[PDB]
Amino acid sequence: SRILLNNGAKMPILGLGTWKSPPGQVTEAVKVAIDVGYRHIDCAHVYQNENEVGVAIQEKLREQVVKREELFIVSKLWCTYHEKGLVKGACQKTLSDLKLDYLDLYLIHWPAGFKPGKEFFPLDESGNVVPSDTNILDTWAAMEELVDEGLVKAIGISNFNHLQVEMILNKPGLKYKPAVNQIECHPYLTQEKLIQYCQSKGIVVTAYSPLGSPDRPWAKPEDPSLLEDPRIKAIAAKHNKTTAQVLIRFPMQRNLVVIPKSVTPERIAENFKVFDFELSSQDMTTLLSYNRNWRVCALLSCTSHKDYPFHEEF
Ligand SMILES: NC(=O)c1ccc[n+]([C@@H]2O[C@H](COP(=O)([O-])OP(=O)(O)OC[C@H]3O[C@@H](n4cnc5c(N)ncnc54)[C@H](OP(=O)(O)O)[C@@H]3O)[C@@H](O)[C@H]2O)c1
Ligand SMILES: O=C(O)Cc1nn(Cc2nc3cc(C(F)(F)F)ccc3s2)c(=O)c2ccccc12
Repeated sequence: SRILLNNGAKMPILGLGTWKSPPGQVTEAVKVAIDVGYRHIDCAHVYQNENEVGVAIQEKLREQVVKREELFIVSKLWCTYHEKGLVKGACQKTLSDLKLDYLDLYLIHWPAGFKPGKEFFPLDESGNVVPSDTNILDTWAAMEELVDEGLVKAIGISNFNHLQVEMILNKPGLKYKPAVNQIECHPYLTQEKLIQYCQSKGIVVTAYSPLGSPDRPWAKPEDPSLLEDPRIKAIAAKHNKTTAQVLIRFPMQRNLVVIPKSVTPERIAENFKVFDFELSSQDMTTLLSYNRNWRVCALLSCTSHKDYPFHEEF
């Protein structure tokens, strides 16, 4: 149920996603998740609900349902806080909202820095994102400091391409290697080269949007839909499992961590019932065959940012 990281800690391979979970619904979602066995929650300041996740964790610690050490809480540094002088503050805001005294894992959410300010997506008058003059290595150095101060137990990255990961690995005077790279991954974006790269470097990969993020705010009717894919439905029926369970089990069998999101109590429970079956070799082969290099998360207004990750092949 857990994978070993480079800091010696164990990370649950199944966690609960919280992007697009509205504040109060998310408090109940986390309480239910904890009750049915989730021990990893994936959070972010930019999801605007960390206080409400915090409420849930606090209450279940209080109810004596779980201990803090049994939980694996992840959050992420948003793009507008990449300046070295803003990182600790950003982390401490997350810690305050989550009502925690440490995070198990803290990620650089995206490799690009954005102009500091109240707005999470600062745009100019023609709709281009406004970058900041920050770079990956300086931001990484600031993340390292959080480990040395005890605010976070591990640090890692998200939406980094292999060249961007290499920049960190090859930093002279590197203090901590990235523990995790959290990237989009599902049957329509199978990430074979980046996953190979990362695993060969002892970096654990977490798959986000494993169900294809049907609630993403920029979905178009014509877009491919994983949960509705009749080929995957047929694989699921064969196992007497739902399509969602097949989609969650798939990355587990590639030695990935996976973080499906739900605020629907029955689905929260359903998505955790994935340790009692196995996809076969043919199933695995078939699911990888559906790759189309189709991305849920890739914001158009950021495509000219110096650090845009997805111009590179991988
Ligand atoms: N690091 C990054 O840049 C990044 C980017 C995107 C996502 N992520 C993380 O990854 C998580 C997962 O990605 P995601 O939120 O994009 O989408 P996802 O987990 O692929 O899909 C969530 C959508 O699927 C629905 N759903 C969940 N379980 C279902 C089931 N059993 N049957 C049918 N529908 C189901 C949910 O509906 P209800 O909630 O209404 O039940 C919601 O609409 C996020 O929440 C976030 O924590 C990280
Ligand atoms: O962020 C999430 O967890 C999900 C996520 N994804 N996207 C697509 C993005 N594409 C990006 C590209 C860059 C870039 F690095 F390329 F500049 C930087 C930042 C982004 S946000 C969003 O637009 C978004 C908006 C609010 C909350 C979460 C998200």
